Order: sequence, then structure tokens, then C-alpha cells
Amino acid sequence: PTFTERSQLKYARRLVVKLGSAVITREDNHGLALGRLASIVEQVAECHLEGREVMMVTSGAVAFGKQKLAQELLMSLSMRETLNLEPRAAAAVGQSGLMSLYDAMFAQYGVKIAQVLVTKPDFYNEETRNNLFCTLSELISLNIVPIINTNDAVSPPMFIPIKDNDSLSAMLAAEVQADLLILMSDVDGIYNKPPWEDGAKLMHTYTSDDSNSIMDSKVKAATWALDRGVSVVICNGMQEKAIKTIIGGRKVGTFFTE
Amino acid sequence: PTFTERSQLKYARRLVVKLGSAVITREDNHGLALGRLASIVEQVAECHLEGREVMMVTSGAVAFGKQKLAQELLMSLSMRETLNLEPRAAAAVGQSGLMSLYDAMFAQYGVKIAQVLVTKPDFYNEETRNNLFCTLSELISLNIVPIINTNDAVSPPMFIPIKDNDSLSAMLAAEVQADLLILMSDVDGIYNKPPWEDGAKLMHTYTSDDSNSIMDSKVKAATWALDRGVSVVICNGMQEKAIKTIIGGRKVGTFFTE
Amino acid sequence: QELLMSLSMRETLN
Amino acid sequence: PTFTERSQLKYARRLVVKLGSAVITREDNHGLALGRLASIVEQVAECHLEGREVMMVTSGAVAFGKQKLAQELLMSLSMRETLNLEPRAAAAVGQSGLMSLYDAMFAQYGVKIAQVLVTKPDFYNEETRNNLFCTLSELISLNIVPIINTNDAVSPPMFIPIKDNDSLSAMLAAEVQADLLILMSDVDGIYNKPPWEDGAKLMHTYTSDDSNSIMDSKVKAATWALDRGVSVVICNGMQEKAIKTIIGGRKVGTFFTE
Amino acid sequence: PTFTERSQLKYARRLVVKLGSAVITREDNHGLALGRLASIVEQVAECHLEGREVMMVTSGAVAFGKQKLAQELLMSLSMRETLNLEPRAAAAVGQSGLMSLYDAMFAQYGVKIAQVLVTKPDFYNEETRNNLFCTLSELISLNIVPIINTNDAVSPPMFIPIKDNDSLSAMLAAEVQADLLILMSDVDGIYNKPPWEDGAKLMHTYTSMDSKVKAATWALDRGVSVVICNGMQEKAIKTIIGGRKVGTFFTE
Amino acid sequence: QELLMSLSMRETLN
Amino acid sequence: QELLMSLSMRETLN
Amino acid sequence: QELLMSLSMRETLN
Ligand SMILES: Nc1ncnc2c1ncn2[C@@H]1O[C@H](COP(=O)(O)OP(=O)(O)O)[C@@H](O)[C@H]1O
Ligand SMILES: Nc1ncnc2c1ncn2[C@@H]1O[C@H](COP(=O)(O)OP(=O)(O)O)[C@@H](O)[C@H]1O
Ligand SMILES: Nc1ncnc2c1ncn2[C@@H]1O[C@H](COP(=O)(O)OP(=O)(O)O)[C@@H](O)[C@H]1O
Ligand SMILES: Nc1ncnc2c1ncn2[C@@H]1O[C@H](COP(=O)(O)OP(=O)(O)O)[C@@H](O)[C@H]1O
Ligand SMILES: N[C@H](CCC(=O)OP(=O)(O)O)C(=O)O
Ligand SMILES: N[C@H](CCC(=O)OP(=O)(O)O)C(=O)O
Ligand SMILES: N[C@H](CCC(=O)OP(=O)(O)O)C(=O)O
Ligand SMILES: N[C@H](CCC(=O)OP(=O)(O)O)C(=O)O
Ligand SMILES: [Mg+2]
Ligand SMILES: [Mg+2]
Ligand SMILES: [Mg+2]
Ligand SMILES: [Mg+2]
Repeated sequence: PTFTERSQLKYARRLVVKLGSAVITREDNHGLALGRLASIVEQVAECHLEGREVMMVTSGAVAFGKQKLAQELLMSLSMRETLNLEPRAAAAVGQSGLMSLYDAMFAQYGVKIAQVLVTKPDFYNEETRNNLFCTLSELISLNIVPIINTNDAVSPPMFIPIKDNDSLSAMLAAEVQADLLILMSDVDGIYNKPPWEDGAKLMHTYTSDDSNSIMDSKVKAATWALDRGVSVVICNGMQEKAIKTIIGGRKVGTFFTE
Repeated sequence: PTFTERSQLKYARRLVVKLGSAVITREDNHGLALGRLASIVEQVAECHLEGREVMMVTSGAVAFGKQKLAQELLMSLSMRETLNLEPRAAAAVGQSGLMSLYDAMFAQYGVKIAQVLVTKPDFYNEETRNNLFCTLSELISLNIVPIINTNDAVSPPMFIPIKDNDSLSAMLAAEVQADLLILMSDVDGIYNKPPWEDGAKLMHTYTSDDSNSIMDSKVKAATWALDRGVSVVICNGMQEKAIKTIIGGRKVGTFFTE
Repeated sequence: QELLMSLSMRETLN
Repeated sequence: PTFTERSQLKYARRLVVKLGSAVITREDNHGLALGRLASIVEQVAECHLEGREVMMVTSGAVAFGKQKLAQELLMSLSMRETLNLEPRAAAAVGQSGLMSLYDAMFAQYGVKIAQVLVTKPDFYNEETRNNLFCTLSELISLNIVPIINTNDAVSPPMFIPIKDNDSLSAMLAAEVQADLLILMSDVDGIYNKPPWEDGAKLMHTYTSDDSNSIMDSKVKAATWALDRGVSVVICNGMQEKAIKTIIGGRKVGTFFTE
Repeated sequence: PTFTERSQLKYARRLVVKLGSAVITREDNHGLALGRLASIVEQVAECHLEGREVMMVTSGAVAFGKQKLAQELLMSLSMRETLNLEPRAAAAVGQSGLMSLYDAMFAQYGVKIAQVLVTKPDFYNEETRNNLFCTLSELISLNIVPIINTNDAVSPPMFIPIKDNDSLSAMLAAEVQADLLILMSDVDGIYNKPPWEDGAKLMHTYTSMDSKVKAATWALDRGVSVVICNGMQEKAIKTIIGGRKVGTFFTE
Repeated sequence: QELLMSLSMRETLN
Repeated sequence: QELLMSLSMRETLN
Repeated sequence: QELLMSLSMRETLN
């Protein structure tokens, strides 16, 4: 990799920021988390109006869609039934709503966005893969923030092997040859033992050799994308000013390096 | 088909409205045509808040994207070069912008929309085709207006055989078993000889037998979708209150019937 | 009543 | 005045377009008329990206607010009351919603808008009047479209004497010394006798002398603003491409001249 | 007042939240602070979808307008001048843009907003004052969040005496007889001596910034109970109403 | 029932 | 040149 | 000058 110590992340030229699905929707499931969402959009816009080339891999279209569909189903019962959810339709509604919200929040900063929707078979056809990466590079070189997500509406991938919106981010940030990969999960980082025990220390540096022997999807994707040149940082999405302090060099999250 | 004379279109229960690409962008190519776009959205919202089940097959993501990319490329030259476009990137930018605009215009009426993006191989896998149609029926039965379009960003179909956003509309409105199919082209209808000649009368009723023997893509898709039960009406998108007078029964456009 | 008690909760609000 | 014959309106440098309240809301009162609204915004944006200095005097905040308040009041009854509107609150809600919609529709063209809210006592204080006109001129000289309206929320003027949103437009377009004043009413123009009679011809040119001796608010405001230099054109807002054919020189509406 | 100890703020039925002008725009002045703005809108929407009656007194239309006008003025010079701001116009542009943003962010939660613009002479005419308060009460009783601000576009009041967007908030929350008044300034609270000294402790309870102190003491003598907090803190309203020790609490 | 029949039409939809 | 160097920075971008 | 004449038209507007 090109970055070994955390003090060098100031010169990260190409980012790939992966927004989890617990960083978008609230715990009570009564709308979006505009706090975290708008704070991440603000940090990405101020890291993209600074020269870097950010490229977000969003998630959480299914959860947002499930909320919208629950509302539209509750608003269609008879007055008699009141007095006493498919993943694909949810994905459709949620993707539309989420892209509209991103569009508004980003246009508040003069930044423009684009919506690229990939699938699982688009990463086996060499022609389609090369076309996709030419498209991504061309969009990035025009100061446009692409927002990649799997086409959950017509062919969800759940039903490196792309099995979620994390292996997709690792494959992406390894082919575009990004410099830094920030996985904004909902946990503070990576512990040695699960948090509900005695000895649940945070690991501020995942040393490749030993720590590999002794969140499994995130660890697998991060180790893969690390063996390919990228340097991966796993942080907590529910923290204030996370990207701006990861790139700043302060000790935040887990930093996957040699 | 179920509708033979034009006076019976008042009872059309399931619509499929196909917006051409010349009904969305202006002739000078300096933005959208908010006039025609908002008028069609208003007619669809007032035909969907009336009991019908509308389902739009939009187009013109590539043109809108080409405009946005021309701007973002002109705003990135050096001050020295000023003093003396890929289809896929254009498709990405345009799809995002168009869905955001539809979202705003429809939410002005309380209506909700969903964005389903299909491709050419999604119509050969029987599993994927059946899943897509279950999704569409489930979205329609919740009073949500799906907005179908081909995934031009990663696999454009240009490069019944689905070759454009017209054969797609015919296949769609024949499988969902829609009642009416309205193709909003940019020409007043269908003439016997091209308009720039002597004898360029409009055909207010395309009688199946003879007229088949004596816009070729639109005619082919319309005849196909007519042999399958649907009844197709080709109208002029640049006309004021087109859908509301087609369904009203007034003589507008060409009506493909037996 | 039995017509006001058999409308969808969307028609009632309109 | 500076324009005597309708063929000279191509060189109109400063416009003042007054949108009536019947050009904004529909006849059934179930939302806005996005057709007419978006078409007028499109014509104003394409007449303002051409060098002119447009300045809209909007109306219809009370009607839009009344719709929103009827909804929010119907959605707050008990389930028991269901089974068997102040002008000021309506004005507040409607003004907010209308400005948001204008903002979206105009930003679709790169144009920026500003919201100036005047009252009746702000036209008697010479200090406040001069400050208001300095503000308007400064906003116009930055290629920003101001949108003037009376502060109906806290002091409606209904309850030259400014008695509505028409005398306001005449006073405005006479003090800013505009070149053309377009009153987009809901009637085709000005007839000699009311339309529901025999002899209801349209007057394509309101000759000052005779026609004065033989809609009374609009006529009074137009004659006033005509005696002050401005030249007033009264057209029908429910017509397609009204501003672009008035400025084009075609015979549309009534043209108040000497 | 009705609330004396901080543990009773859970039952605050009527709020009046005053957003400062340093809680809206960033320090570098290159756009809004969507972080703080969206977090406050989220807290107000989740405190208004819970039964309370929130009513925001926004500010910072002039700063946002100044940014927009600087852009539109820089984008209008000749190519030759490039190679080598009135408060009223700024107020107009900023008010429009801010209301549009609030509208979007609130409609993301199903909440509706209304824009009431008052001035200095509208608080002397008894008829106009009574009409304004009837309007506010009627808007609140329909589950609509009014957003009050001074009409800076045509008559800025800078040029209890209403001299800013703080005395306005105190007068408002004293006439509507609100229960709690939250002034979201940009400082952590109220210190005994200025922060850049030795002894700059925070006062967690002001036993009975000069403008904020004057307006708060006034609105306290009238029944309202005022809490001054730091707008740049995460989840400020939800922890003030929760009862946790945050900011300064003006009580007897 | 008499608790489900005395809620505002807004609480029922939530 | 002296016509391209006397346009407003808005006309150049259009 | 030759530094003001070699910036992208986006940096000049900021
Ligand atoms: N070794 C571990 N270290 C950290 N978290 C763990 C570990 N094992 C399990 N977890 C839990 O697994 C969860 C992983 O969340 P994740 O699937 O990344 O959320 P999302 O996909 O919605 O962003 C965390 O909430 C965490 O509590
Ligand atoms: N026989 C015909 N009848 C009508 N139009 C025709 C015919 N032959 C050619 N045309 C022309 O072909 C064009 C077809 O436009 P079309 O491809 O439908 O536009 P879009 O795909 O952008 O909606 C029309 O503009 C029309 O002028
Ligand atoms: N002499 C006249 N000429 C034209 N219209 C008239 C005349 N007398 C009455 N009217 C009617 O008066 C109405 C005036 O509408 P108006 O008040 O301008 O609507 P708005 O204020 O909502 O834009 C028109 O609808 C028209 O039918
Ligand atoms: N005694 C004091 N206690 C706290 N802050 C003080 C005091 N005296 C001066 N200040 C300073 O005065 C400033 C007041 O800010 P303020 O005018 O409320 O901002 P705004 O009006 O933009 O919200 C604070 O930034 C603070 O640093
Ligand atoms: N189909 C993807 C699912 C992604 C997903 O849920 O996984 P996660 O991002 O939580 O690790 C989506 O659009 O939400
Ligand atoms: N890929 C599709 C192209 C559709 C198209 O251009 O054909 P048309 O709708 O003009 O007949 C799109 O999103 O624009
Ligand atoms: N207070 C103004 C009323 C204007 C009005 O209704 O008169 P009109 O524009 O119909 O002639 C408003 O905001 O609607
Ligand atoms: N005219 C008001 C100014 C209010 C103001 O700046 O004072 P502050 O809210 O910072 O204490 C506005 O719209 O910003
Ligand atoms: Mg995962
Ligand atoms: Mg075609
Ligand atoms: Mg009138
Ligand atoms: Mg102050």
C-alpha cells in the first residue's frame, strides 16, 4: 500500500466512502437520520471542493423503502379494518427517495451527483466491467460525485464474491485504484472480543499478520482490499465529523495496514 | 382488444404512458421543457388520483445528461483555453436529475413515485421477468407510480426485440395487461405520406388489415402490442392537455384498433 | 354510515 | 410612453409580469396548476437568460394556503367526528409553499430568485419607499429575479391606492420605470360588453381617449400605469406560450396605448 | 415560572427555539452548515411529532444572502476584470433560500412549516399585535411549525425594545405564554468571566452576550424559563428536554 | 374500541 | 480576442 | 498574471 502510518492520510487523493445502512435510518424507524446523513454529505462536499475525488457507495435503500411502503400500505385500508413488505418494491421506492435527498443536499454546495446502479452479473462480463470503470473514471474527472449502489429493484445480489454493499465497495476501490477506503459502520471500530465481555478493547491498528489469525464480512473485504494496495479505515458513522478527523490524521477507528 | 371505438376510453383502468425524448428537452438544448413535463405530470397525477393505475415509461436521460455534462466540462477548462461526451456518463447524470425533478413535481400532488431500471438481459431470464412483473403489480396496488427506464448507465440496450424505450413500453403494457398505451411522440400522429409532401393527411384510425400493408419503430411496436390485447394511441406530446383529451374521447392522434 | 365505514383511509382524507 | 405599436415590444428591456391568482390554482382546488405555473416560469427564465430584467409580482398565496390548511384540518379530527379558515394563516402557509416551488422551478434553469414582501404602510414612508426601490434595482442588476408580494401574513392590505396585487404591480412598474407590464389575468383580454351577451368582441387596442369614457380594478391600474410611461398588456394566463408571443409581437390580449 | 429544577423540563408543552446566526453558516463562509441545521431540524421534528408545539425563531438570512450575492457578483464581471453588499438585498435572497431549505428538510418528516415575517412597528399597533398572536395560535393548533423572522428585506429593525432576533424571541415566547425558551447561541453557555481568562467557569444555573442575558432575564420575569445552550453540540435539544445538565438554566 | 375511535386521524396513521 | 475578453463570466459559460 | 491565467474556470469563481 501507499499509506502505512495514519499521519499520511492528508495526501489521500482518491476516496471511496461507504455509508452503511445503520448510518442512514434511525433506530425507531420513523424517517431518515438527517443529522448523520447531512453531516456526511457536508464532509464529503468539503473534501471534494478541496481537490480530492470522492465516490460514495451508498446503502439503505431497502430500509427507507420499507418505511415508505409501510406508510402507503397503512394509508390504504378501509375505515373498518383500521378500527380493529416485498424487498424489491421497497428497494425501488427507497432508491428514488434517497437519490432525491442526496441531490438536494449536495446541490446546496454546488456539487453535482450521478447515480450508477450495478449488479452481480455486471462484474463478470469483461466488456461490461471495463465499460463501467471507464464511466466511473470519466465521471470523476469532471468533478461529479458518483453514487454507486446495487440494483436491488430488479435483481438483488443477496439472493471477491459480491454479496453485499461492502464487497462491492472493496472491489470498486481496488479497481479504480483509490487511495483510501472509509467504511462507515455503526460500531466504534473493531474489538478483539465482542463488546459485551471483559477485554473489549478497540484495535487502533489491525496489523496484517497476527490479527488475521486471531463484522466478519467487513474484515474479509477490508483484508482483501488491503492486499490489493488500498488502505482501509473502519470508523463509526454515528460520530460527529468522522471523515474530517480521519483524513486529518487523528486516531479514529481501525486502520488496516501492514 | 377490449376497446374498439374511441368513445370507450373513459373506462381505461390501467394506463402506460410513454414520454418520448423530444417531449422532455427543448429544441435549443438549454434545459428541460418544464412546460410539457409539468403538464404531463399534472395530467398523470389527476388521472391517478381518480382511480386509474398509471405507469410511466420515461426517456430522455441521455439528452439531459449531455446538457449537464457539457456544462460541467465547459466549467473546467483553464482560463487560457477559454480565451480561444460519453453516452453512459450522460445517462447516469441525466437519470439522477430527471428522477429528482419527477419526485418534486409529483410530491406537489401527494403522489409517490418509484424508479425501476431494467435492461435487455432482464427480459430473458424467466425468473427475473416474473420477479419484475410481481414487483410492478405490487407497486401499482399501493397507489405508487413506477417510472420504468432502461439502465443506460452501465448497459445501454441500443448497443419483441427490446431495442429502445418503445419496444420496452409495448412489452411492458402487454405483460401487465394494461388497457391503454399512450405513446407521446413529437409528431401529430401518423400520416399516410411524410409531412413534407402533397397528401400528408393524418390517420385518425389505423385500421389493422390494410394500413399494415401500405416512425417505423413506433408502428411496429404499436401493431405488436395491439395484436396482444392492448389498444395503442399515438399522440403529440407538444399539445396542451393531451392525455386528458385522449381519455376524454375527443379525436386526438392515431388510434390503433381492428 | 356503512358507506363512510368502507372507504379507504385515503379517500376519507380527500 | 416609449412603445406605441405592438411590433416594437421586441426591444422591451424591463418587464414586470403579474401572475393572477386564477393562473396559479386549479378550478377544482386540489393542488397547484403546475402546467401554467411551470410554463410561465419557463418563459420568464428564457426571457431573463436573454438580457431582459424580469420582475414577477406573484399572487395566490391565500388560495394555496387555504388548500394546505383544509388538508391539515381534515387530518386532525377524531375518528369519531370523521365518521359523520383564517386568511392570515392561509397566507403564511401558502407563501412558504409557493416560494419553495418557485425556487425549485427556477433553479432548474440556473436562475436565482429573491422574495421581497411589502405592505401598505411601506409606500408612504419616503425613506422606506426609496430603500425598497434601491433594493429592487440592486437585485435586478445582479441577474436575480425578485418576486414581490404583499405581506398577507401579518397585515393584509385588502382589510394610487394599493388595494390588491394589481395596483401594487402598477405602482412598482411605474417607479422602477419598467418598459412593459404584462397582467396575466384569467380572461382573454378586455371586451366592450361582458362575455355573456351579444357583441362581446375583444378589444385588441385600448385607445386611451374614447375607451376611457366607455376588471374595473385592472382597467384603472392599467390606465394609471399608462399615464406614467409604462405600456400595459393584458393577456390570458391560461394560454400556451403567452409571454413569448406577446413580446414576439403577435396579436394577443389588449394593448393599452395612446 | 412553572419550572424550577431542571428535571421538570420533560413536561414542557410549548417550546420556542431560537437559532442563532452562527449556528446556520460555517466559519469559512462557503455555504450553510447542513450538519447543525439538519440536526436541529431533526430534533425539532421529533419533538413536534411527540405532542409538543414547537415554534422556531430563525436567523441568519443576512449571512446566507451575503454568500449568494458574493457569488452572483463574482459571476458577472468581465473576463478582463477577473484577470486582475447591501444588507437588504442579502436579506431577501437569504430568506428565500433558507425557507426553501427548511421546507425540504421538514417535509422529509411529514411536518409542515409556515413563514411569518414581522417588523418593529407590528409590535406597537395593538390591532396588529393581537392579530399576529391569533395567527400564531391558530397555526400552532393545526400542527404546523411557524418560523418567525424580522422582515429584513424592506425594513431591518437593527437600523422590551425589539433590537435583534433575540428580544423578538423573548417577546414572542412571553406573549404566546410558552413553557420553555431555548436560545441556541454559539458559546457553551454563560461564564462568570470571559473565556480567555483564569476563572472562566460555566454557570449551570443563573440564580436571579449582554443582549442575551437581558432578554433572558426579561422573559424569565414574565413566566417563561430560559435555557441558553451551545448550538454546535450534538443532540442539544433532546438532552436539554431530557433533563441532562447542558447550558445555563435561568430560574429563581 | 372506544380508544381506537377517539384518536386523531393523524395518530392512527402512525 | 478583444471580444472574448470583454464578456461577462456568465456569458462565457453559456 | 500567468498564474491567474492557468486556473480552471471553477477555481476562479471561488
Ligand atoms: N468483533 C466485532 N467487532 C465489532 N463489532 C462486532 C463484532 N462482532 C459483531 N459485531 C456487531 O456486528 C454489527 C455489524 O454491523 P453492520 O452489519 O456493519 O451494520 P451495517 O451493515 O447496517 O452498517 C455491529 O453492530 C457490532 O455490534
Ligand atoms: N410516416 C411518418 N409519420 C409521421 N412521422 C414521421 C413519418 N416518417 C418519419 N417521421 C418523422 O420521424 C420522427 C420520429 O420521431 P421519434 O423518433 O418518435 O422521436 P422520439 O424518439 O425523440 O420521441 C418524427 O419527428 C417525424 O417527423
Ligand atoms: N368588461 C369585462 N371584460 C373582461 N372580463 C370581465 C369584464 N367584466 C367582468 N369580467 C370578469 O371578471 C373577472 C376578473 O378576474 P380577476 O379578478 O382578474 O381574476 P384574478 O384577480 O384571480 O386574476 C374575469 O373572470 C371576467 O370573467
Ligand atoms: N460573559 C460571556 N459569556 C459567554 N460568552 C461571551 C461573554 N462575553 C462575550 N461573549 C462572546 O460573545 C459572543 C456572543 O455571540 P452571539 O452574538 O450570541 O452570536 P449569534 O448572535 O451569531 O448567535 C460569543 O461568541 C462569546 O464568545
Ligand atoms: N441492496 C443494498 C443492500 C445493502 C445492505 O443492506 O448491506 P449493508 O450496507 O447494510 O452492509 C441496498 O440498496 O440497500
Ligand atoms: N436509454 C434510453 C434511450 C431512449 C431513447 O432515446 O429512445 P426514445 O425514447 O427517444 O424513442 C434513455 O434513458 O434515454
Ligand atoms: N394578499 C395577496 C392577495 C392578492 C389577490 O388575491 O388579488 P389578485 O392577484 O387575485 O388580483 C396574496 O398574496 O394572494
Ligand atoms: N434580520 C435578522 C438579523 C438577526 C441577527 O443577525 O441577530 P442574531 O440572530 O445573530 O442574534 C436576520 O434575518 O438575520
Ligand atoms: Mg454489510
Ligand atoms: Mg424511439
Ligand atoms: Mg385583482
Ligand atoms: Mg443577537
